[PDB]
Amino acid sequence: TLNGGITDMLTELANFEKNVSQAIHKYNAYRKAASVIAKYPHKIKSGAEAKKLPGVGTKIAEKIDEFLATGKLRKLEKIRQDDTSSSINFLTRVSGIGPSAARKFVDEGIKTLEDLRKNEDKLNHHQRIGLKYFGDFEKRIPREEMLQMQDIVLNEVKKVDSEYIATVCGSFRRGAESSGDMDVLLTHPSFTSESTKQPKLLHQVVEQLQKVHFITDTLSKGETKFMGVCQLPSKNDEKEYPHRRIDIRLIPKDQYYCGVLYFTGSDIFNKNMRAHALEKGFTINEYTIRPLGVTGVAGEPLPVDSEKDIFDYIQWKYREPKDRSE
DNA sequence: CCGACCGCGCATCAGC
DNA sequence: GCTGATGCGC
DNA sequence: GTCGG
Ligand SMILES: Nc1nc2c(ncn2[C@H]2C[C@H](O)[C@@H](COP(=O)(O)OP(=O)(O)[C@H](F)P(=O)(O)O)O2)c(=O)[nH]1
Ligand SMILES: [Cl-]
Ligand SMILES: [Cl-]
Ligand SMILES: [Cl-]
Ligand SMILES: [Cl-]
Ligand SMILES: [Cl-]
Ligand SMILES: [Mg+2]
Ligand code: NA
Ligand code: NA
Ligand code: NA
Repeated sequence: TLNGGITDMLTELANFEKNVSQAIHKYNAYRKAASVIAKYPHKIKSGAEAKKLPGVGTKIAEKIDEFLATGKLRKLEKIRQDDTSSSINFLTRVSGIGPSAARKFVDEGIKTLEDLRKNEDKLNHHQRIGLKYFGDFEKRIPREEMLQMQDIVLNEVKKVDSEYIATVCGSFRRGAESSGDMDVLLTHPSFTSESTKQPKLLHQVVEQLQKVHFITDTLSKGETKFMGVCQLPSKNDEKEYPHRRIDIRLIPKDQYYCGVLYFTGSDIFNKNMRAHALEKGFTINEYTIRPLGVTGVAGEPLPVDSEKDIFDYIQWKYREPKDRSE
């Protein structure tokens, strides 16, 4: 937070471009800038100093001067004053409601928490659950609770089949003292890039977790990706914990490393690394790293036996999880 | 300039 | 039913 | 909104 004022401003701007303007590239532009600046080990003294960093162009440079000078940005002040932008921004905070749905709702006169509640009829399943736990999903999860959640998940998975391997990724794997949710990578020997010898692999796990009342709701669920809600069990007479978002990703056992690299993130770190890969002539997804041919087409998967091998391919020194928080 | 900006699973819809 | 595009999210 | 060729 050495330059918290600036990164917050930029993040607010990114959110604006994304939710209201629906200008995803501008959104990422602001995010990257915010990211490179949050990483800057100095208290920025001017937009010019900031422009030296890659990702900070002329536009952001001027805004940083305005911010440093007056402690604010007129562009944002006006944005906050605009009722439609504010309503749209607010609705996009409900899981399941994106820029389009948000603007649509606002067009229908549905602009507040109260409006959503008296209009469940107009929401799809995901949006419905997102509204239900609106407040809870806003809360952070202390690492202490992430540790309790981890323990339940690994043990419950073990009970279903001893060969399952569940790895908690996301900010948790990066050493964060608090996480926005829980991310679980799952593998089983019977499921490889080569074949699927057992059906319902992800289902059995989800099922077991619902059985012990850890998983409470489902936002979306497929053969390899579960997106839902969970809650730690509370003791007698004590207030129950907030409900939490949980994502479970089943990846081919032989593609673990690409999978854990992907799920560990951060999201921006992934974007930068994938972008660098391309420049180096490779393409990286959660399953493999493949070279790009002369035609610019993905070739066959390259051999990977550790997260480091992926880093070596694109000529990047290895970065531990804790240093990938961009 | 000007195009590139990561890559993909699930839910939903239109069009057949 | 299917396929493909879109929205949304990670 | 920013960057590289
Ligand atoms: N390539 C790519 N990868 C993405 C993207 N979004 C999320 N990811 C990856 C990396 C996250 O760590 C991981 C989990 O997604 P996440 O949204 O839970 O992020 P996270 O790192 O856990 C956050 F810090 P928190 O949840 O604690 O607030 O999913 C994306 O847009 N592109
Ligand atoms: Cl854009
Ligand atoms: Cl401001
Ligand atoms: Cl791998
Ligand atoms: Cl692949
Ligand atoms: Cl680490
Ligand atoms: Mg997470
Ligand atoms: Na710059
Ligand atoms: Na949302
Ligand atoms: Na998540």
